[PDB]
Amino acid sequence: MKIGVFDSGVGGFSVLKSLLKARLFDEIIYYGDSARVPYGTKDPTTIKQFGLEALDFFKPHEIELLIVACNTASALALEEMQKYSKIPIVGVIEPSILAIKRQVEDKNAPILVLGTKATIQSNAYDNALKQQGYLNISHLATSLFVPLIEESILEGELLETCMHYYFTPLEILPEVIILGCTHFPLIAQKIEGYFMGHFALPTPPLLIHSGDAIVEYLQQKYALKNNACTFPKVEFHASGDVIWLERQAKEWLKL
Amino acid sequence: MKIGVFDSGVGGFSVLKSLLKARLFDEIIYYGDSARVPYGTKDPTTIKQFGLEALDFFKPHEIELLIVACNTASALALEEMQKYSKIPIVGVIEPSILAIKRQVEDKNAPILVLGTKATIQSNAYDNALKQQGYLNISHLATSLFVPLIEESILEGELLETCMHYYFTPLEILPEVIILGCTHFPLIAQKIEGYFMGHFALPTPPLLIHSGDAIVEYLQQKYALKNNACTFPKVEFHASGDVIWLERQAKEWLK
Ligand SMILES: OC1CN(C2=Nc3ccccc3C(c3ccccc3)=N[C@@H]2c2cccs2)C1
Ligand SMILES: N[C@H](CCC(=O)O)C(=O)O
Ligand SMILES: N[C@H](CCC(=O)O)C(=O)O
Repeated sequence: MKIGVFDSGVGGFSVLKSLLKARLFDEIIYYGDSARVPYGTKDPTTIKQFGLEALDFFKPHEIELLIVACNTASALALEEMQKYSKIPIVGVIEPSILAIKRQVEDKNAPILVLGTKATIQSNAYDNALKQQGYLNISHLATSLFVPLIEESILEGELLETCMHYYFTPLEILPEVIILGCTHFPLIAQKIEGYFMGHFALPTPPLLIHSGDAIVEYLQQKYALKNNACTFPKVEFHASGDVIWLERQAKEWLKL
Repeated sequence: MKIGVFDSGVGGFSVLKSLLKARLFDEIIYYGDSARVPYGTKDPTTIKQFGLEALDFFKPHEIELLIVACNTASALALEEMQKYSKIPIVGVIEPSILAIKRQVEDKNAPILVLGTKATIQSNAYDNALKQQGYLNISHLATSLFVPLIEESILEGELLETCMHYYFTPLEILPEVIILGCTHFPLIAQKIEGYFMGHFALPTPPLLIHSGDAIVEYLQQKYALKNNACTFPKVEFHASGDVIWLERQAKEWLK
């Protein structure tokens, strides 16, 4: 099975890491729009067009399924992309809602959604959660986490201060935190550590990882493919420098 | 005179602000490539291609001069753009060198260049300064200042921590700091304050503002008096949502 994975840049590698572990797909065509990243700071019209242009990229590749690894593109462009695609397109938002339903029994559990400005502005998560009966949802655009993570600021005073900046105004302590952005898994332990330290919690809030949630969805849509692939072929493509993009895979994938 | 101003996004508004104050031009066409910003985190070939495409944008506008307000495009793309342009293109690097020549008599004065990653890696400032005999040049890509400033984080603990992050390893106290990025004028006083606080200075280092340096250059080159329109015709264009761009202009120009 040959698939595509689309992201604004290298963030999509956090989804790719999950995909690789699932051993579902024999061939993966990765495309990161690294000339135009970030998407999260930009507007619905721009991101929609970016999503359609991604469809054009994948045409000659004869993929069977397209994964939109980007939470921003999932929130803003997925519906438009599905309108103009014959293949299934799967984004990272809906599978996370499904993961919530499996992991969060109490409809009143406080859930906090973290994402880019565009993702949070869309209310994609809030709407889908409300539709599933969840009553206690907060959201926060933790925009600066993205550039910090791009700069490998994954610990230390600057990361702590940035987390404190965004989290300090929170009205409700979350029991569940959705990592609604490709980059956030890289600081998941730090986020857990923030809440435990600041609120004297012996264990952290439950974190939802977009890559693991999409994998859980795919593992049952393509059940015949579980553990099918001994070692996948992966092609790396970028609109920016493709060596720059591929170079980052080692870190993100823990190669 | 009708001119164009090119930037990656809204940062160019710090140059536009200088330009408007100087009353040099009757008409200004501003274009911010806000669908693709930042340029600073990307590679030379991509940035060069961005610069070439910006020329296409201005073609129907029949401008007489193109200003490249972006320090990143100036450092990486200016030479390529000039190669494909029939009109003069002026960037923000060379005018700042000329300002330093005027203002910094001591060739061994410690100069610190701040810029995006791409700008700093290009060594465009270092090379130009060495060419003019300056011997004591330091450089620092203060990359995260850009997103902080985009988010209007112009004060407080986050900014202070970020400045500390970049400035603490410095072994030479600068006499001159080049604000080698469109965004940096918006934290100029905070940068001044950091060095005075942390290095125990009665006076801050001299800060070189790219917008002010290009104004000085343009007046001399075109023999301009500060007597064009107080309120010129200004058009705003963007590759992203132009309403979003203009909304920000209102904040940066104030
Ligand atoms: O190296 C680091 C520097 N950097 C970024 N800086 C800029 C520069 C101009 C406009 C936007 C951004 C944002 C951003 C701005 C405001 C709020 C949130 C983000 N993130 C990019 C990014 C580049 C790649 C991913 S994010 C990455
Ligand atoms: N891939 C984006 C993060 C980087 C960007 O803003 O493009 C997301 O998951 O929201
Ligand atoms: N205009 C850019 C800053 C924003 C960007 O990285 O594109 C510069 O002056 O370097």
